[PDB]
Amino acid sequence: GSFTPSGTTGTTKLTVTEKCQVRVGDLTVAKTRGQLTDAAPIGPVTVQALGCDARQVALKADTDNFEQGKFFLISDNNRDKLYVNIRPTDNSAWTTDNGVFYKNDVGSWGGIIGIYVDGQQTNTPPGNYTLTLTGGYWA
Amino acid sequence: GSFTPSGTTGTTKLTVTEKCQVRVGDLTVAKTRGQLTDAAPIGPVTVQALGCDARQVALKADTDNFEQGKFFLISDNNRDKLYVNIRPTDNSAWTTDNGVFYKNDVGSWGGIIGIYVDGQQTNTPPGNYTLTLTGGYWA
Amino acid sequence: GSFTPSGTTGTTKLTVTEKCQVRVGDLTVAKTRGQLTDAAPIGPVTVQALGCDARQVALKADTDNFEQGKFFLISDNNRDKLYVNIRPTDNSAWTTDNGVFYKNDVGSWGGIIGIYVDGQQTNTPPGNYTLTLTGGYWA
Ligand SMILES: O=C(N[C@H](CO)[C@H](O)c1ccc([N+](=O)[O-])cc1)C(Cl)Cl
Ligand SMILES: O=C(N[C@H](CO)[C@H](O)c1ccc([N+](=O)[O-])cc1)C(Cl)Cl
Ligand SMILES: O=C(N[C@H](CO)[C@H](O)c1ccc([N+](=O)[O-])cc1)C(Cl)Cl
Repeated sequence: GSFTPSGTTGTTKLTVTEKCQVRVGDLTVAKTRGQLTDAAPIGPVTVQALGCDARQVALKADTDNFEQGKFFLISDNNRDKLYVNIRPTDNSAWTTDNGVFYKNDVGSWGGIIGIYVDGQQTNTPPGNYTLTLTGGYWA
Repeated sequence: GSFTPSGTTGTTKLTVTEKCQVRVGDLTVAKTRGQLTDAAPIGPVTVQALGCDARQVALKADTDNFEQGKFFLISDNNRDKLYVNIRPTDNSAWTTDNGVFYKNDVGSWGGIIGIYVDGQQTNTPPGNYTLTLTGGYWA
Repeated sequence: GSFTPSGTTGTTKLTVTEKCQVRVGDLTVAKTRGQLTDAAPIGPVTVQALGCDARQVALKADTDNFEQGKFFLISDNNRDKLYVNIRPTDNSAWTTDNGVFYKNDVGSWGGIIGIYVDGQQTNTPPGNYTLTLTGGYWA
C-alpha cells in the first residue's frame, strides 16, 4: 500500500486547440478538442525496470494529475483536466491505488504504457496539458 | 481586435556575451553584444497553420515580451530588453496590435517568421534573453 | 578574485535510485546509490572559449551548488547534496575560488571538464540531482 520513488520521470505533453491550429516552433503533440474522442490515443510511455526481480514495478502520477482514483492531464494553470486511461500494451495486470499504477506481479518489467482519452471530452479548453509519472515500486 | 489562443508555443532563445565567450554544454544560439547590430538576425520561427481558411493566423508574445507596440527579448531576470523586429520571410502582410502579430488576410498560412535586432544595441548586458510566441488567430 | 558572466550555461543532471531502477520516458543519466563510489564519473562538460586570449576562462556554479570551497550536485528540493570533483581531462591547471573554477592561465581554452563523485556516497537518497555551471572569465 506504499510507493517508493526509485526511477526517472516521464512527461506526457499535449496541446489542445480549436479547428484553426497554429503550430509554432518545433513539432510537438497537438490535437483539436474534436479529436479528444473516447479511447483516443494521447501518447506512449516507455518503461524499463532493472533489479526489480523481487519488487512490483510502479508509476506514480504527480499530485496534480490524480484524484478519486482517476488520472488526468492538467493544464499549465492547474485548472483544466483531461481524464485519461493508463494501460500497458501487453496483457500484463496492473492496479490503481491513489495516484499509483503498479504491476500485480514482481519482476523487472519492460514495456509500453499507453495514455488514452477517458470519455469523449471534445469540450476541453485549448491549452497545454501535462501528465507526469515517476518510476518506482510498490509494496 | 481580439486574439484567440489556438496553437503551440515557440521560444526564441539567445545568450548575449562579451568578447570573451565561454560556451558551456551543448551548442546554443549565442552572440557578443558587438554582434547586436541593427537588423542582425536572431533566429527563425516556423509557423504552420491548419483549418484556418476563414481565420487570420496570429502570434501573441508573452506579456513580458511587448509594450508600446514594441516587441523585445527579455533577460531571465525580466530586467533587460533586446528590441527586435518580427517579419515573415515572404511578401505577406501582417499587423501589430498590443503584443499581437496577425496576418492581414485569412487562410491556413505556412511560413517563416524572422527575428531581427531593432536598432544597434551593442550595449546589451550579457545574459539569457527569451521571446515567447503563442499560435492562434485574430478577429 | 572576481568572476564575470560571459558564456552559456551547462547543466549536469543525474537521477539516483535504489537497486530496483524504473526508467520512465527517454533515456537519461541514472545510477543506483551503490554506484556512487569514490571517483565515479558522473558526466563530461564541454567547454569552448572564444576571444579569451587575454582572459582566464572560468566556470561558476549556481549558489546552490557550492559551499566551503566544495562543489556538489543538489536534489530538486535543495536538501540533498552529492559532493563531486571538477577536473579537466587534459593537464591544464585550474583553481577553485568560492564556487568558481577558473584556469590558471589566459587563452581561449577548449576542453572537457569531468564531474566525479567526491568520496563514497552510496547512502545518497534517491532523487534528481543537478549541477549548473555558467561560462565566463576570472580576473
Ligand atoms: O499512441 C499509442 N498508440 C499508437 C496509436 O496511435 C501506436 O499504436 C503506437 C504504438 C506503440 C508506440 N511505441 O511503442 O512507441 C507508438 C505508437 C498508445 Cl501507446 Cl497511447
Ligand atoms: O535567421 C534568419 N535568417 C538567416 C540569416 O542569418 C538565414 O537566411 C535563414 C533563413 C531561413 C532559415 N529557416 O527557414 O530555417 C534559417 C536561416 C532570419 Cl529567418 Cl531571422
Ligand atoms: O564521464 C567521464 N568519462 C567517461 C568515463 O565513464 C569517458 O572516459 C568519457 C570521456 C570523454 C567523454 N566526452 O568527451 O564526451 C565522454 C565520456 C568524465 Cl569526462 Cl566525467
